Amino acid sequence: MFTINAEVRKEQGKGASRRLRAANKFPAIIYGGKEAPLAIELDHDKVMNMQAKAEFYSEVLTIVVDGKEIKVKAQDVQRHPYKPKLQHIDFVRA
Amino acid sequence: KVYYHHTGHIGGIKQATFEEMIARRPERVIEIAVKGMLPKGPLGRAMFRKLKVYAGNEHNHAAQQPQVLDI
Amino acid sequence: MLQPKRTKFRKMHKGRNRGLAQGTDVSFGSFGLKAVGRGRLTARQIEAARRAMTRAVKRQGKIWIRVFPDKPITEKPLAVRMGKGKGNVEYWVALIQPGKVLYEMDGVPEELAREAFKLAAAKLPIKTTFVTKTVM
Amino acid sequence: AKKVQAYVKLQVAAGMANPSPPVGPALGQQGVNIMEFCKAFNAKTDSIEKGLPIPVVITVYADRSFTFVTKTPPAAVLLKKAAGIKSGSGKPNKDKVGKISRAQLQEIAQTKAADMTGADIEAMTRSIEGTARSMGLVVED
Amino acid sequence: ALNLQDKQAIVAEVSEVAKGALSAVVADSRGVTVDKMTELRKAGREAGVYMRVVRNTLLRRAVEGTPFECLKDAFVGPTLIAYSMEHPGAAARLFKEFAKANAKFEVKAAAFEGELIPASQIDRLATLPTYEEAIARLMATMKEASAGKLVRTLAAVRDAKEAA
Amino acid sequence: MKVRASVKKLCRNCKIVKRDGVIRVICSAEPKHKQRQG
Amino acid sequence: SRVAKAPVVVPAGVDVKINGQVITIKGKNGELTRTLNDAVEVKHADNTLTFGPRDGYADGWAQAGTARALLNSMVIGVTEGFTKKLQLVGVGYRAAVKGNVINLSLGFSHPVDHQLPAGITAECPTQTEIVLKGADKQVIGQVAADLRAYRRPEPYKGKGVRYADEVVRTKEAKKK
RNA sequence: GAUGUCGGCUCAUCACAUCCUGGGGCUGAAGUAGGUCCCAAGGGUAUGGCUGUUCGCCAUUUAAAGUGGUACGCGAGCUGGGUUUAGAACGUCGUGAGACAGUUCGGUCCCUAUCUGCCGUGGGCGCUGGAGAACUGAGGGGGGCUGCUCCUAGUACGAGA
RNA sequence: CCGACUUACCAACCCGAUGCAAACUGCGAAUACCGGAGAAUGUUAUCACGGGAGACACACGGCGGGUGCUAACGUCCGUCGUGAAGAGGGAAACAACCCAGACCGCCAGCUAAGGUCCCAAAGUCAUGGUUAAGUGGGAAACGAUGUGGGAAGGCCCAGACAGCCAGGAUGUUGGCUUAGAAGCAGCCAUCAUUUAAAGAAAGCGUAAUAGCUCACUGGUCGAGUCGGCCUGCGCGGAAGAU
Repeated sequence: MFTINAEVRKEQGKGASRRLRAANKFPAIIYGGKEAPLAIELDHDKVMNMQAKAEFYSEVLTIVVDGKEIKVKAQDVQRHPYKPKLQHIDFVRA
Repeated sequence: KVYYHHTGHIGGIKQATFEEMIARRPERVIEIAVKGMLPKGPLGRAMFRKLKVYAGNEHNHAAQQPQVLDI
Repeated sequence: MLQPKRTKFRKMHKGRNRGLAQGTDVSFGSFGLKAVGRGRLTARQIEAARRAMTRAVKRQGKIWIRVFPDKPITEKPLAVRMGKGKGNVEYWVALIQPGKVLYEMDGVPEELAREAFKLAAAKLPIKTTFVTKTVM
Repeated sequence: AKKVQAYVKLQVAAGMANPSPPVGPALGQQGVNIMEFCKAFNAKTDSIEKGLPIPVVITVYADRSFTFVTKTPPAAVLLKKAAGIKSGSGKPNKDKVGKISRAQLQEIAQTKAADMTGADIEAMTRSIEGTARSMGLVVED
Repeated sequence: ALNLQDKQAIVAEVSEVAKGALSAVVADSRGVTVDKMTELRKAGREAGVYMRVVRNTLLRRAVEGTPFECLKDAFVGPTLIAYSMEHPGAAARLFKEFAKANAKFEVKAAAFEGELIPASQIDRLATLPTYEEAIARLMATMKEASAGKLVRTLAAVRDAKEAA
Repeated sequence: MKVRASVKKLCRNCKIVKRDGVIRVICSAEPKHKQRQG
Repeated sequence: SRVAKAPVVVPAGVDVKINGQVITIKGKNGELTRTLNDAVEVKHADNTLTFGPRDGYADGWAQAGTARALLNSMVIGVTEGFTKKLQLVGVGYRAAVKGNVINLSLGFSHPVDHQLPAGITAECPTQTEIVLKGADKQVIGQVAADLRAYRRPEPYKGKGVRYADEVVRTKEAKKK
């Protein structure tokens, strides 16, 4: 159970996602149903070491973006092919 | 860069040391700093022959009193 | 060597890649050893690494193995001129790809599994990373 | 290096401190003679029992002087005495070569109270309980 | 705390007893040389007196954040604290038992129920009191020192060996 | 001493010190664990 | 360094002269008793020394701890006098002082010609004990370093010259 | 349209991961000694025999008998010994011609140096009028190795030798 | 006599979870391709038949695979820049690399790859971080408290962190064993005690005993520190023939 941040974003392609990783930010997405999710940017490290324990994934999260708060828990994770740091993460609403 | 040369040895090669240069008048340290800054063979020699340095702060080879200069 | 009985066929093409040929994430446990580089293992190195982990952990925790030797590799010895056919089958090779996790654990405490992987990384040809999973 | 470390162990009788092999080799090396030790130890050991070993704990300076603290008879000798043994089991808690009463154990506790630090007359007893357990003596009522 | 609890634990531990304590004594002997250290532990369980060794930093933070017994600068450099919560006379008795193997000039000063008791006065306090003979001496000190003779009204148990 | 590279410790503490540009390992009370390289 | 961010107290009559990256300490000195620090500015006042910023070497606080150790050492130096106890382990080696010379040997008739400046003096109570006398902390240990540079303390019986931090284990003959 | 070999003799040369003295850590090194062991190009670094010989086998000197490279150093150095060198023919094999790195008998190896280097040597010119005489050191190499015993020293240490 | 109560263990088909494949397939791009119809451009790239071939012997390198060790200035095939079949700029230079395509003239300007202290044409640039090693400007395994920044985090002025000092304790030289047998030669006790602090001890060490490092306590002591992980700089690892 942690207090994390987001700015709202949507991208397409390798080049864009790499332009986030150029300044030590990366993307994420918020699903539920079968609809258009809430697409966000995250920080590399504000979600890796808070993630070094199972409480990130078992318990719900205060994620703040432009006065919106929605509640979410982590799902399966995408990792770099040369670093343990987070390339892309999934979330479900909780 | 301790400037090895052929001069005849056995077992190794004989050399000049960086260390020799200071003991046998102060010039040689200053001297292979400006030498190495000039071109090729012949031009680097035509340039070179215009430098004098000697023992330094004590040398008679200054009696002219030239144009004074700070750089 | 900790190698398979028969995969595919007995004599096979070497297996080059321009990027990823599978394996890049954690798949079991709460922690493991990630490669973060690429290259070959003759199965002898996998064994050597397994011994190191079994000498540190003992009975506390079971080991899940996340790699195996896939492709048989021929040698044509350094005693005869190259250009004419394909050599005897010599070793089975595991292809490690970039960020391929090799071994995972959960039974034993985190610091025993992490230390056990540092010993195992000296038996390996690259510099590696301890990788944490926690559940997924 | 300087010999400025840790309470050094010896446990010796008054007449068992004149030769070297019963004592171990170490005093010789730390600048203390077997003769000077022997004279200094009898001063506080023959005030009491001398036919059995009195525990002594030593500090040594970088100038080859010594200090030694000499005590009453060890609880460990008394537990041998009171139990009718001279030898223990060599595998305690798994083989038991005699027994000791608790009410007797407290009189042993009290004899070692000249140097014991325990806050109750039981606390002293509970320390020599594991001394009895080490020597193969069962602690029972 | 989760690296070392031992150092965080000791600040609460002086502060609890030293608010608590009818006499305490702040003295210098340093947290080395086991022989004197053992003997002040040893006799301390006999007389009913507890002893802690504590930095002057810990001691100044225990007076800053929490009430103390009025020895707010009587600690200097490496400092030990012996204290009694129930029997004030034992507190002074323990140094007279402990000088028989080291020294008595180790006390800088003492406190008794809020009053400063100096290092010359404690040698009088220490002469085999039970709690009532300590209390009695503190009233005999004040009565003398206060110039009015309304301050004296009982000696028949208040200045005896009887309850005081 | 020997040409042993890497400056991992040999006892529970060593003085770990970079002398003339090579890091030597050595103990605080012993000359045995002096190694020329690291 | 924690300790360059707290001042260091100086007694009466101790003159601590600030004129540059050299600071020079007098009181009742045998010699030139002095301190080198660069990365800090030390003002004297006259009762307490005050530590603040100046320029120096690229390592973090490179001289500011240095100034703390060295100032206090030299100040204790001129007042009471610094430590003096030098010694050697073993017999059959000499430790005989003659003037400003210390006669020591490996086994040989001739001296090893170990010599001291004007600034310091010695005498020896016994043929293993050396007393060096002075007021600057550095120089007394520089002749000690030279005395250990012909025979050292090395672990086989422990025999050698001993001074400051010691690096020897005092082993014996083998028996298995 | 030639970067061409073994073996012997001569003549070298450089890399130090030094055969050795020399300064020095360690040691399960007491000391002596050795193992472990780093700096070091400075210097001495052995020879006769049989055999075409590497490698071999053997006697030996000196305190001593090192490693590596060099068109597997050096036929625009030497001999031309070696492989059937080209030749029988023994041994061997095929019907034979012909072959064989098993073999025995003696047996064709070139260049006077263009430029280049290396060492010795003269002519001519700047040396500030000319002449003759001593001469400073900008510069650069050579001795450089290594046993014996007297003293050092029967001494520290070790159980004692 | 026939028959049988009776799994304690191994390691499979299988089963779940987990890993994988030119010659395996439940699933499957990007791009390439054609002809029409359209923009643009190419002094025909392509078509018939008649005259002349040459090349088929390619090479350091991009994209990718086989052969090879994911060795090699390696070898070959579909594909391509440059040389072949083209001057110039840059690289200590070159057959082949990178920019680039030599009409010819121009004491002209600009920009590329590559450069800017002198050599040598242009920045000892303005501002900040770090290495003590000519690393930079020579490579991997590999290790560590060599040095700094960063977010998350433990510790964190209530005293850290690391070391140096000093302590390493009460019963206790516990029992056996034994030159003695002590936390550390071996093995069993594996605890208790006053405590602020001291494991009947993590590591070394005449193997012990000794000597020694160790948290923790108290001095030095009052502010950063260290573990994971991203990152610039360092170290030894990194010894051969003018």
